[PDB]
Amino acid sequence: VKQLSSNFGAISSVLNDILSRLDPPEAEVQIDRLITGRLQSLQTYVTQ
Amino acid sequence: VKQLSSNFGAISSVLNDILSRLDPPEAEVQIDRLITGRLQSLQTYVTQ
Amino acid sequence: EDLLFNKVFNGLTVLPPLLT
Amino acid sequence: STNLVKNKCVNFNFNGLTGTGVLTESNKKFLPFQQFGRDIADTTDAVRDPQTLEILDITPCSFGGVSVITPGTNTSNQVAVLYQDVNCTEV
Amino acid sequence: AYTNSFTRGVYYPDKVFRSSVLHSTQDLFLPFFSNVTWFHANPVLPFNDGVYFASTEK
Amino acid sequence: FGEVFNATRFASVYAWNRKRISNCVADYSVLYNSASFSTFKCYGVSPTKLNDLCFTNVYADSFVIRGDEVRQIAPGQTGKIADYNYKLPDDFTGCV
Ligand SMILES: *[C@@H]1O[C@H](CO)[C@@H](O)[C@H](O)[C@H]1NC(C)=O
Ligand SMILES: *[C@@H]1O[C@H](CO)[C@@H](O)[C@H](O)[C@H]1NC(C)=O
Ligand SMILES: *[C@@H]1O[C@H](CO)[C@@H](O)[C@H](O)[C@H]1NC(C)=O
Ligand SMILES: *[C@@H]1O[C@H](CO)[C@@H](O)[C@H](O)[C@H]1NC(C)=O
Repeated sequence: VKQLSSNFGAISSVLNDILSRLDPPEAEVQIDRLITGRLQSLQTYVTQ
Repeated sequence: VKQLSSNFGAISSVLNDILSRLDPPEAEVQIDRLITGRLQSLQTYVTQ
Repeated sequence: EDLLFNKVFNGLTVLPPLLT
Repeated sequence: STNLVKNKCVNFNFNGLTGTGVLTESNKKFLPFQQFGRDIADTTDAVRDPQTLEILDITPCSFGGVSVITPGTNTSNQVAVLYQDVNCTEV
Repeated sequence: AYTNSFTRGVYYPDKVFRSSVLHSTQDLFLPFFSNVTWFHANPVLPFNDGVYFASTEK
Repeated sequence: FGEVFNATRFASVYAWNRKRISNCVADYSVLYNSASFSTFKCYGVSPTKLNDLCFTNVYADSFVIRGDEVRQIAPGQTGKIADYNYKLPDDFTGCV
């Protein structure tokens, strides 16, 4: 649950505020870092 | 330990070399490439 | 028990076992 | 360039070899053309300094973990502290 | 004439000291058991990538 | 916004000034499409987003620079003017 509040190197931790600030041309950049970090979080949970 | 000397797609493997021939806005992008690789390697060690 | 004991840096440390 | 101090954690730099640690005198013997040594896992563990022509051992500067021994806060507030694999002089 | 090297043309590829170990390198070497020209006594040769060169006399 | 963009005398780079601006309604429509601004660009926030994004506090700065040097007012580069007079933190979230 708590890893849902890391930026993983983006501008915001909330995707509603990632889509509020950096949009599609640049959301393909900021949303992708959130996707990358959250996927890894979930995979660590499932392996353990 | 032998993974502390791979680039993972960076200009070198030493932080004192990215902090010496790059300005702070350009060294972030190169430090993150090392951080991601080293985190991956440490977490593989901990799973096995 | 002797024949048996004769036959067989950067953020990394080794902790000793509790029983010697 | 500058002088060289031994037996203290320093930031050294020999010709471009850059690191930090404590430098002592050694019992190795390089070959006249060899300028520094490294061990298995390829870490630098010796060096030659370019003015004395003497080789020096490099040892990382002490580090470790800190653990606190508590008899339970419901019994006391006293604690003890362990500095893991550190000699007592360096605390 | 041509002759056969056996284990010849190994050089220290860096300034690094190493104690009792087995170290692996990638570099430009003269392969073992190679086909080395023989000259007696001479002509213009190529270079193309480094050169081994031995010689014998008093 | 109307007066800062139409103030008659702008300060020089080294003496740039801050218009403390808060507690108001910001309307970027005309400011966006005034059809006169040779260089509108910014970061952190999309150019079409600010129109409704509410903000905590906003600061406005102004100066006058040489022409070609304009690019140096942006995060992460150098130039005699961006070196000694004005540079922007790399976590910048405004518009230029
Ligand atoms: C912990 O403290 C409570 C409150 O004083 C006490 O009731 C309890 O017995 C204590 N637990 C022990 C002594 O193990
Ligand atoms: C700790 O340092 C002292 C002081 O030199 C030394 O005599 C001793 O051998 C070291 N190690 C231990 C385990 O005491
Ligand atoms: C070396 O190559 C030449 C090329 O014709 C060949 O004639 C000769 O037999 C070779 N020598 C050896 C030792 O293989
Ligand atoms: C600034 O001056 C121009 C030129 O007359 C005018 O059209 C504009 O409304 C004024 N105010 C603003 C906020 O641009």
